[PDB]
Amino acid sequence: NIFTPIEEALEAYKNGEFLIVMDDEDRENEGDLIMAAELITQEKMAFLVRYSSGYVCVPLSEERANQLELPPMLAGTAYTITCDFAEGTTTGISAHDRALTTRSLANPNSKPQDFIKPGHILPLRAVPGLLKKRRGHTEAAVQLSTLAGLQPAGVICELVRDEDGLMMRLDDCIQFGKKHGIKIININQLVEYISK
Amino acid sequence: NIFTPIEEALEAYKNGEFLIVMDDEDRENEGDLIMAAELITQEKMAFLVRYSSGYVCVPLSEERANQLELPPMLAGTAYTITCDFAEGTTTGISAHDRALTTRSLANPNSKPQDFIKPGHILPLRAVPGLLKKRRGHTEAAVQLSTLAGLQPAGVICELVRDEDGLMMRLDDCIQFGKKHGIKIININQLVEYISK
Ligand SMILES: O=C(CO)[C@H](O)[C@H](O)COP(=O)(O)O
Ligand SMILES: O=C(CO)[C@H](O)[C@H](O)COP(=O)(O)O
Repeated sequence: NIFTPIEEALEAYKNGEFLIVMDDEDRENEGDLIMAAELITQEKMAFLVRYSSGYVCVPLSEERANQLELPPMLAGTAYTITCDFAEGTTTGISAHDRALTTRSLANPNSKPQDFIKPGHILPLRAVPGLLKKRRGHTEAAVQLSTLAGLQPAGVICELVRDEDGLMMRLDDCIQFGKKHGIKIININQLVEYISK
Repeated sequence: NIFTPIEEALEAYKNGEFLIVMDDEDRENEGDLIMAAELITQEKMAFLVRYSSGYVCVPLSEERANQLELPPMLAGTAYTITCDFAEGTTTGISAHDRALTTRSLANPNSKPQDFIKPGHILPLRAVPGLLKKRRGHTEAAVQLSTLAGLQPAGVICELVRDEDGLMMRLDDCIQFGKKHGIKIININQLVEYISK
């Protein structure tokens, strides 16, 4: 009565919807908004920033990050050097620009020289094996996109309360999901699905 | 009737208030919230994140960044590798943690080893000479802290509209300043003050 079955969640994700993702069923877990990188629009990025910490990250597989020449920031959340997609962006930080950069990171046709570094988007490197190797939200994002038949790239950010800026625990996430019509799932639920 | 005189603005800044900073008087400029790094509290960081892009940056002088061993992210906005103050933080992204890290970056007693890299705060390197060399918001932040007799460190983020996520131009910034009791100034105005 709280979490959406994975297969229904995958269709919503496939249809460009966000999913609220928790680690497991614990009430003290803090929620994250996650959606397909290739499907995030200016409006959806505006939504993500409005209700989150604003430290928007874009999980990519290590193979894809290597292809785009996005090395670890430092030669626990594997940040790569930040970036902006050059063509079509100005300030880089706008909802329009961050959305374009995110879709560009997912686009199979994008090339290393298409991006400016540093930038305003934080790409993350998901480990090979995804959730079977590391149960992080980074691996969850790429796993969701993979299961959805989309490019192995996602975009995420932490939900925050408007009242005091505290991260949203399960109860508030359930309220947020009902108010905005967003389904909720948890990583353990996802691991169970891909394991049997 | 729009911009606050610099000396009055400095007293507000010295008193831990934010200042809305524009490049000059143009109505098309987008506004930034800027305040002293050493004075940002959990509540003030929550406020900043709530009404901004969330990509919170911490302007520091190049000399201070060198002392803290925060090299340029890559060898335009001069980002250094990101960081979190180790002691007292957990998730690093929380208003509490980002505020603590920010105050720590300003604290002259902080040491290189006190921080974990990468992190959730984006330090910026202000060029020597500040606003007389580069009229960026980075230099403006450090300049304000310097003129206020505080540590050469500031914290900033771009104001964004709740309705559509678009950055706040002058008109909206004036409305924001009046609604929240925050003074507005512009960089050209600051350059005039430090010159002559
Ligand atoms: O979701 C998050 C924190 O909860 C953030 O997006 C983080 O940058 C990536 O998460 P993780 O380190 O679990 O892969
Ligand atoms: O203020 C800003 C947007 O304008 C940002 O905080 C930026 O990181 C610093 O700006 P600048 O490159 O002008 O020093």
